[PDB]
Amino acid sequence: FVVPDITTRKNVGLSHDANDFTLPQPLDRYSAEDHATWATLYQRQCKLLPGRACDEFLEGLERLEVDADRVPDFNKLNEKLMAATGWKIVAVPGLIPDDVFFEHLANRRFPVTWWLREPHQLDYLQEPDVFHDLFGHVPLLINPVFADYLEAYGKGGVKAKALGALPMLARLYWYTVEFGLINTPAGMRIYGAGILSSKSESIYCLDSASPNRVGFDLMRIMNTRYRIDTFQKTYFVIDSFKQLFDATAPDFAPLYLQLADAQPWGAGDIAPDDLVL
Ligand SMILES: N[C@@H](Cc1ccccc1)C(=O)O
Ligand SMILES: [Co+2]
Ligand SMILES: [Co+2]
Repeated sequence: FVVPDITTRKNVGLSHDANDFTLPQPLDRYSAEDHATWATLYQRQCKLLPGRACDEFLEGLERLEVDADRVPDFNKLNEKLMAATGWKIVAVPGLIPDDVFFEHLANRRFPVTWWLREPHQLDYLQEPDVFHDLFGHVPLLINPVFADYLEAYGKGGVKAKALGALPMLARLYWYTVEFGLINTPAGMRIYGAGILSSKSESIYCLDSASPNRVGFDLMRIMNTRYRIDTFQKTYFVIDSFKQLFDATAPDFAPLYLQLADAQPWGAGDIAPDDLVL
């Protein structure tokens, strides 16, 4: 009744560092099928995302020379990424402990799951994979304000861990880095990686009247649950990456303590103070 999960299967014969969870990218393990899956996913998103993704995202794909036709060589991408904002990507086996993830970000390393979904999982994979982590997350690292936000978020891990507040930080990450929307004069656009790599959440999040699109509010967000197994019911909207960086700059310690005994909002709740857009 129990079978090895995709993370376990993909990593057989491989190792990882016991402290930081990294390994050299195993290039020999990508089959022709992997490159074809990558090319299909990349083509699909590049057709769907113009006028949906924020323009910075599309520019990042191009400036970083993210390969269209094969899984990218992480070292090669790093040459461009390092020159831009002093970040690099590191390969990891899949999901890693929160404190290790934060320590990477604090040091301007972005952890990327090395392996790719199988063609049968083309439409959707639950686990992060190299398409979601690299295509979805990495292009916005060219934006210096976004990159500074990620670094600051990483640095925030130490205080959060010490206060038992990692789930509150996780909610902020989920509702920004993973599933954030950004308002523009041309209309709302997408910056969250979990939407940018998705087959159809990119359509729903902008085109459907169903989800609630709520103005960013730090306390609301850190008090809001999310689910990992369907489309989001609430998206939070920033006005700029600068607004995001500034709103998250103050001391979170009093915010964590006030939220500690609070009843969190459900993934589909509208709070009394929400700016609903
Ligand atoms: N300002 C937060 C750190 C942080 C920065 C950016 C994003 C998330 C958290 C703190 O006091 O710990
Ligand atoms: Co292990
Ligand atoms: Co992600």
